[PDB]
This record gives sequence, C-alpha cells and structure tokens, in this order.
Amino acid sequence: AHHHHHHMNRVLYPGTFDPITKGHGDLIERASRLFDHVIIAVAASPKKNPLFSLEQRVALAQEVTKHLPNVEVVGFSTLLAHFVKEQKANVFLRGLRAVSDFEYEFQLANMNRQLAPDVESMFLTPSEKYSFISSTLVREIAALGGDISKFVHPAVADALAERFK
Amino acid sequence: HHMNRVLYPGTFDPITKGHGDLIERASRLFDHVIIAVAASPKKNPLFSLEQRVALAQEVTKHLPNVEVVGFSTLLAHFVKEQKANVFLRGLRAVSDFEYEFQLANMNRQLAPDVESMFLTPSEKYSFISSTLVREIAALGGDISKFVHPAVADALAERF
Ligand SMILES: CC(C)(COP(=O)(O)OP(=O)(O)OC[C@H]1O[C@@H](n2cnc3c(N)ncnc32)[C@H](O)[C@@H]1O)[C@@H](O)C(=O)NCCC(=O)NCCS
Ligand SMILES: CC(C)(COP(=O)(O)OP(=O)(O)OC[C@H]1O[C@@H](n2cnc3c(N)ncnc32)[C@H](O)[C@@H]1O)[C@@H](O)C(=O)NCCC(=O)NCCS
Ligand SMILES: [Ca+2]
Ligand SMILES: [Cl-]
Ligand SMILES: [Cl-]
Ligand SMILES: [Cl-]
Repeated sequence: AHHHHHHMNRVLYPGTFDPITKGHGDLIERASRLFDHVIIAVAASPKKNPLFSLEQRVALAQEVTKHLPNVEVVGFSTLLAHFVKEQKANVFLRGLRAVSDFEYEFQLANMNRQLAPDVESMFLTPSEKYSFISSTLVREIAALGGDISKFVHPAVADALAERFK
Repeated sequence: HHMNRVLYPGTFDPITKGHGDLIERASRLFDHVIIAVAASPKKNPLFSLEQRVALAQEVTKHLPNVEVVGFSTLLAHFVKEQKANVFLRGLRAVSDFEYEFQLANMNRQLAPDVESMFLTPSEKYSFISSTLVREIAALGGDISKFVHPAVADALAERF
C-alpha cells in the first residue's frame, strides 16, 4: 500500500534523560527540523535508580524544548514496544555518537523490531561539539561541585545545584 | 505540505538485497528517495556506472517513489543539485563505524543543512557484502541468496 501525499512521521526519542544534556538537546533540535512530530519519551527506569524523579526529568526536558513548535514530552513506565503504539509513533529515534555503545544499540533495535516490527529504528548524529557528553559523567561532576554549565542547559544546571546543596 | 527528498548514496557494485531492504524501508518513510549511484573510479567498480544505475532501477522499479541517478561529482554538491536535505546511510552491526563518522562529520562541514540519517536493515540481510558477492560470483558460487535475480543474472553474464 502507498499514497502520494506528505508522509507524516511521528518520531519517538526514548531515554532516561537523568538529566537531559546539550547532547540530547542538539539531537532534539535536529529531529525537530527534520520530522513532523517529535515525542520525547522519558522512561521511569526505576532499576537505574535515577538521580531525578520522573516528573522532574520530564519537566526539565519540557523546559529545554518548549521553544520548539513540534516537540512533546511524555513520561512512561511501561514497555517501550507497547508505549510506542499508544503514542501512534512509527519511528524510534536514537543518538549515534563516536562513543556510543554500538553492540547494545543493535540488540535493542533487533529486539524491538521483533516486538514492534512496523516501527523503524533510526539514528541521528549530534554535533561534534556535544557528542562526547555523558549523562552519567554530568551527575558525577556535579556531585563533586564541578562546573556543568558547558554540558547542560542552564535550567538543568540549576536543578543539579539545588539537588546537591 | 511540501515533499522532502532523501538521497541514498553509494557505489552499488552491485546493489544487493541488503541495499534493497533499506530502500524499501526508506520508501515507506519518506516522500521521495533518490538512489545516488557514485561513479567511484578509484574503487575500480566491476560494473560501469550506467550498468549499476540500470540494475538499481530494475530492482526498485516496483516502488512508488524511488528514483536512481548516477553522479560523478562531489556528493556535497550533488545533494544540492538534487534538492535533498537528508543523506541516508545503512547502519549494521558490522558497519565501518569509524568511516561513517568521518564521512558524516566532513559532509556536515561541506553541507551543513543536510542531515546524515542511519537506518537499520533486516537482520537477515545486514551481513551481505557487495565485495564478497563479487568474489563469490567470480568463482562461480550461488549468489541468489544475496542479490536480486536481475543482479544475479548480470553477475553470471559478466563472468
Ligand atoms: C530507555 C532505554 C531505551 C535505554 O536508553 P538509555 O538508558 O541509553 O537513555 P539515555 O538517557 O542514556 O540516552 C538516550 C538517547 O540519547 C542519546 N544520546 C545519548 N547521549 C547523548 C549525548 N551526549 N549526546 C548526544 N546524544 C546522546 C542516546 O544514544 C540515546 O539514543 C531502554 O532501557 C528502554 O527502552 N526503557 C523502557 C522500558 C522498556 O521497554 N525496557 C525494555 C527495552 S527493549
Ligand atoms: C559513495 C560514498 C557515499 C561511499 O559509499 P560506500 O563506499 O559505502 O558504497 P556502498 O555501496 O558499499 O554502500 C553505500 C550505502 O549502503 C549501505 N549498506 C551498505 N551495505 C549494506 C548492506 N549489506 N546491508 C544493508 N545496507 C547496506 C552503506 O552503509 C552505505 O550507506 C562516498 O565515497 C562519496 O561521497 N562519493 C561521492 C564523491 C564524494 O563526495 N567523495 C568524498 C567523500 S565525502
Ligand atoms: Ca500510486
Ligand atoms: Cl550515560
Ligand atoms: Cl548545506
Ligand atoms: Cl563492501
């Protein structure tokens, strides 16, 4: 089956975003210009014991992206393969970086294709300037009182400052 | 809305079921897919550019929105001639990741408004190598599991 009008893709960008970084933000900007709708899907990830609560991670992601006209931020505690269908999304968006865990990305892709075969797995690459930022290293630098303003949006930096003192 | 145009560059010597699987997925996702067949003279392609173009067309002729064009120029210049805003690349577990990042990053310098986008083909086809297809064919091996029937016939005729 096919049609000849504009294909409206709804792209879902899943992650823990603990916290969202300039790396994520750069990727979201690029996705926003390329696609019709972009859904930031913040997973509970309770077994990752996130520093920030789910609602706060969602709130930070919304604040970082509120200026974009076609971006929505939603938290979810369920299986990604089911959530993507609840969200009527047809593409998984993932960040691809020189330091990405390539082995893990392909197990994730192959397995979600088994669970949701009609949802495409797609990778964008972030700016070289931000491609090496790690959410984990941001938390560790912040807890030891490091300047994280170069890695995260100012609101995330403030949330981190309040979080540790 | 407007019709976005997506460019899928490569040498396609020859196009394989791996490329074909990626093209099918791109076809469902995007308004217009342009298969950009690069001349690639320093790779000494087995097939001429015209032959590579013709096979890619024959293999994708059934799709609603896929067009095949050969080019000898700089990819960063060709994409603007073709009015495309996306480079589409195949990402596989055995992909040459170091090369893909140098390529995407250098083209980002030359054509900043063109995104590099990676799709994954079906697991069943992700390990096919154009080079290994040529070598198997030159030695009279069965390549029907790796390429479209039109491509298999052309490889046998060449050898
Ligand atoms: C949430 C999932 C996808 C794990 O993702 P992850 O932990 O890696 O999230 P993280 O916040 O680290 O990053 C998310 C995305 O941003 C990308 N990106 C990440 N870091 C950067 C960075 N500096 N710069 C640019 N882009 C980046 C990542 O590659 C990823 O695409 C997975 O655990 C999941 O699907 N959870 C939902 C529950 C579920 O369904 N589990 C079964 C999974 S099959
Ligand atoms: C043609 C270019 C893009 C190189 O592409 P490449 O050498 O990888 O050709 P090849 O046919 O092997 O593959 C092309 C594309 O198919 C993808 N794909 C390749 N193999 C497979 C496979 N089994 N399965 C699924 N997908 C695949 C590749 O990842 C790539 O995206 C590059 O040399 C180029 O830009 N040429 C134009 C002139 C130019 O601009 N040169 C300067 C370099 S910027
Ligand atoms: Ca039609
Ligand atoms: Cl991390
Ligand atoms: Cl450009
Ligand atoms: Cl090859």
